[PDB]
Amino acid sequence: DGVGNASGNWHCDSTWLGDRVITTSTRTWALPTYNNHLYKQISSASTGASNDNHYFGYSTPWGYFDFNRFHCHFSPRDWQRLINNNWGFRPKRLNFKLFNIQVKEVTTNDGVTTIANNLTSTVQVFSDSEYQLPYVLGSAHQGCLPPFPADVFMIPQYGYLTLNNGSQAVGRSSFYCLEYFPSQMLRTGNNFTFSYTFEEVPFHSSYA
Amino acid sequence: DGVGNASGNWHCDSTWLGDRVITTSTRTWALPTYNNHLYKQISSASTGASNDNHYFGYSTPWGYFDFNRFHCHFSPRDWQRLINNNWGFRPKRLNFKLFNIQVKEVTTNDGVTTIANNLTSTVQVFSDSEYQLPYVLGSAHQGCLPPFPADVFMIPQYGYLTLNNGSQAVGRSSFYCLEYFPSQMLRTGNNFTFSYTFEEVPFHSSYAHSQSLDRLMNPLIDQYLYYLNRTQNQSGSAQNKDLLFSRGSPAGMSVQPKNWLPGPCYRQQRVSKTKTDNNNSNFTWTGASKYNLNGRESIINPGTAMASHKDDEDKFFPMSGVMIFGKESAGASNTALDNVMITDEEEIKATNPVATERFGTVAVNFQSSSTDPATGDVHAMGALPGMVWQDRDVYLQGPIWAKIPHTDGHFHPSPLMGGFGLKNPPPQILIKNTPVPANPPAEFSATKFASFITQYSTGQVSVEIEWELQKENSKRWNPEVQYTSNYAKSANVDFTVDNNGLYTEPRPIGTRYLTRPL
Amino acid sequence: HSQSLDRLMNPLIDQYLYYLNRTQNQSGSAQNKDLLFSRGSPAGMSVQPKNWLPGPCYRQQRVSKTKTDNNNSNFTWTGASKYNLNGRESIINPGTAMASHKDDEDKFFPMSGVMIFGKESAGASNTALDNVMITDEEEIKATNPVATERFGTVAVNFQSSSTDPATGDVHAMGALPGMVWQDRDVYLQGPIWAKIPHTDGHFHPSP
Amino acid sequence: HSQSLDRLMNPLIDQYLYYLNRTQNQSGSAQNKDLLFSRGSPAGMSVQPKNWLPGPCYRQQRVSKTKTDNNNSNFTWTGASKYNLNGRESIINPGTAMASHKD
Amino acid sequence: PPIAIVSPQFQEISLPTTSTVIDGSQSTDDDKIVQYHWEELKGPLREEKISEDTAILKLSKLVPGNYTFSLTVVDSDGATNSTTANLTVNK
Amino acid sequence: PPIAIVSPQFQEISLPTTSTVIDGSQSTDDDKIVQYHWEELKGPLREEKISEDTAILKLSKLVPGNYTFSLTVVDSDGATNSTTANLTVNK
Repeated sequence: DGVGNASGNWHCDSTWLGDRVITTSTRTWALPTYNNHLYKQISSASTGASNDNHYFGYSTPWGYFDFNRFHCHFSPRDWQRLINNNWGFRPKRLNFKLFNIQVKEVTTNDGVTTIANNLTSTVQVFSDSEYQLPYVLGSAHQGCLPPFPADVFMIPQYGYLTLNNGSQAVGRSSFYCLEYFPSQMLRTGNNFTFSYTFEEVPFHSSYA
Repeated sequence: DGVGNASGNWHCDSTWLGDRVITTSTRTWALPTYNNHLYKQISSASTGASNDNHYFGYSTPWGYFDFNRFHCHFSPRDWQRLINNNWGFRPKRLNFKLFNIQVKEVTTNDGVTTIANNLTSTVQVFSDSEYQLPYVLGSAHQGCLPPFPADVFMIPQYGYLTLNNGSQAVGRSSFYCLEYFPSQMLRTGNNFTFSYTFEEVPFHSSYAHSQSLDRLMNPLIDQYLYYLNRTQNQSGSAQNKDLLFSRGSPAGMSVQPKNWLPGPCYRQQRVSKTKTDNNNSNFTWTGASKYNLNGRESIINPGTAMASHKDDEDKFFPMSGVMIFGKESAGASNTALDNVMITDEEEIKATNPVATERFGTVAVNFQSSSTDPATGDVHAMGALPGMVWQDRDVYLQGPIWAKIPHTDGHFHPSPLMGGFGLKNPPPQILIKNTPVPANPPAEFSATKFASFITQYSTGQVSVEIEWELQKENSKRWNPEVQYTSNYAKSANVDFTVDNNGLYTEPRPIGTRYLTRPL
Repeated sequence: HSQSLDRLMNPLIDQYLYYLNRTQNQSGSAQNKDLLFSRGSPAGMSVQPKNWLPGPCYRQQRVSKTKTDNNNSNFTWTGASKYNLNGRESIINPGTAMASHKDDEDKFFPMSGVMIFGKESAGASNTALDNVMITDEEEIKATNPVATERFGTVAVNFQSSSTDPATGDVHAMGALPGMVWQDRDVYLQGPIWAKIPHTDGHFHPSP
Repeated sequence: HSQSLDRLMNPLIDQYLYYLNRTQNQSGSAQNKDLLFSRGSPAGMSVQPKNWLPGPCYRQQRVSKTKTDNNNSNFTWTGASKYNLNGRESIINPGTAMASHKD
Repeated sequence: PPIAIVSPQFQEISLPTTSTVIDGSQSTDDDKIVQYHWEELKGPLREEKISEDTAILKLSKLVPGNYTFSLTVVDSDGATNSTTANLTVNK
Repeated sequence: PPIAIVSPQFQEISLPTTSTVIDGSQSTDDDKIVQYHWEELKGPLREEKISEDTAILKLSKLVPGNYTFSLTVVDSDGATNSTTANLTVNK
């Protein structure tokens, strides 16, 4: 509850219980302004790519968090501690938290950037917990949490591809406006939290 | 409860329950300083306009919110989801919220604007919930919530017109000082909320009659009422006048005794969209339909609810009888035919007449042996007993409500631009930056202030209208005609953004796609 | 109604409202235009301020039951009242509720403004005058107009010293505020009900 | 009413509905019929799409109180508004609710 | 002054159809205009003049030639402005 | 084909009253008819022709003689049928 109060603490534990391991990881992020706040479409007709490399899609100003690599959670010692005495592992539940938001604003007055702290500006966060959107995650992209915890990372830009007849747009090509979802306005004192429980996915066979 | 806390969240849902749909919409606004905080009067004597274009009024520094278009609430999918399976809709209640106010203040020091965040400055908001003010809303102006949710919009300026003897001011001309109302001072941590419940306005008929009005009979059985078929017996030589009646009709349907009448009419001008089949004059204002009110003429535009043209006459449109929405790349002066959207109105051809066509022919004289039965041609027709009609279609762009003016009498108060005629409409929410002055001099001065701090506000605003739907109860066999997207390899997806982020609505969408029998 | 609509006043007392009786003083030579108002009326009943109005009108054609006083054309469909709906014409038939004829004009009937019931020995094609039953509608002469008659005369121009006050002739009249009328009579043969069509608006839904 | 019926709009903002402004393009020679629509209006108020209509009308005769600007006939009953009821004519008097004269 | 403007100054009417309108109703002012006054400069005779003291003309029975009318407006208080119109009537 | 039928073919108009109607609106088809087209074969000049491209005529100023008009209808798709009318106009 800001402004002169932290809205969360730095947790980066990795606790090893008997039959379960809890791997917390906390990173510092930085979200820029993409497209200057525009839903610019993206296709292949501008560049003129190959016949198998045609696409059609949209490019939002939204940005996503993709903690979808294993080193975003396991240090190399914790990975070694896992793979040497375990015939398997699967996740039970996750717990996502987003705190200590600082909204700076930059003035490039006469070639000199003077970054000024803004206090009344907000930050919209929503978790698409009903899967109405294209699920870009799992396509093995960059922009994850970094491996090493003392790294500031930059959030990706959420674009999505839909159906095309080449670089055209068939009448099944869906457009997703992302302010047509209930987001959560976050000032410099608020925080975004939610929780999630995985399915009963089988154990990954970590044996030969 | 600021300053380091948001005073509200972004809600932009659209939930579809059984018999009701709740369409929340939240936009980001920006309110400048109008007139530099002055109640400057406005009249026509400065410009020197025409005799029908004289006005007199006032122009406040207040600004209003006008969520009075349908796309401020319905996404094009939600509009499609509504108009395809609904015989009607009306609003129940709205819920207005105004949060996350940020009052910036700009310093143009040596040609360089340095926008600085101000924290102690306030913002006055009041909702005129007792209707003491002129109700500018429903006059189909700009400055609404934008269609696409990711658009920052700029709030209009509240001006109002009163009575005039030209560009003069009669002694009935009211002046409204708007700080003489209790506003609400809002810092950067407060929020304005109020709620409103609509009247029991009738459902907007979102269907098209699948039967004509002059085709409401059994096509097999003939009637038991007779009529005059023939006033001249053909005995192969000359006139006889034997007055032959005969029963009917199964087939001579145009002469039968009907039971009802088509609606009122007031003819517009038949104008082709093809330029080669129009008169070479100008035209408009020469051959337009217009009315004298206090000795000044005004085009009807769009007039009473009438159909646009006959069967397969898509090139014609009434001169002022159609909604003409502008596209982008359309200026506010002398735009061509391509950059506008003339709303074709043809689903009400059953009950309503055609606006470019006469509403029948009355007789003039008395027929006898001496004089032939001359008939006159009807053009305008007030409401007879037994007329049925159907009101003008609404659109995704067009207005939602209007205010029924508080007169002593009014006939069928539906607004001529379409929508819900409300006696007590949603109240005007007026907003204004509190004037923060610059440094006063050391000696006391009587003159008010010639110097304020230039500032403006920004923030978010949520409007949440709950609608009441009328689910269809049809026993039609064959499929309906419903609003579909064009399934083709297209260059750009309709009702979406472009290569550089311009939300372009490609076509006006009505609401009359379903078929109820008459 | 046992009283007319333009006869709703006390035949003895005169009113307190005045009106314009005369726009030309008779000084036995020429025009003067002195604008003489005078009170009334106990006797000049046609010029008084009434309070209500007769009903809507839409003229049919005056057709005699006697064949010798009809035009030698055909007529119908040439001089009939009809309406354009989706670009196809249809006779009104029987139209709005109006009276059939004036006082002691039983030979005339509106061309399509009366119920015409068939007798027996009446075919379904080109029957003569004897085998039908034209329903005379005359009990509503008080409130309603006559279907073969104009519903008054409006003025066209502006009267001045230059131009004479020309008046135009009204034939069709939509409902003004303050009109009263009375609906069409029912018959032992005629229909009982009808369905009001499910439209968005309808004015006085009597069939 | 302290507002007119054809003056029920915000005098500052222009509408979003278009209309036909011009059926003849001025290319300085002759007729073209290009059907020019344009938005409005903040100022061309007489041509905008209004929403309501003025009341019913039934014209009386314009008669001056000054005797020198009246026709030299009589007038009344010659050029008056009157109605046929059962075949006898009667002056409307005072007719429907209308204003007496212009500004 | 009282500034007046006529509909076009220049019209083109095709024969046999002779029925036109000169619309001197876009003439402006800073106040009301009391009356609009039409006159005539050129042209042959035998025309049905209708309402020269009004706003919108209703011209009929036009000989192919050169007509030239003139609109004159009057402010309160009185101020005149005469702007003319030409009627290039051709077959 | 497009079959057309005129009101009578044969009329009898008595002088001085010259104002008649030829009703070519009972002309049938299996589809709609796009337009009705009137023409003229016989007769002297100086008549006020009103709306030759319409359905119901409004004929005026008829010299006693022999007029002969002709109705022509056009189906979609195009098919013509010319049926004529005679105007036996007598005093």
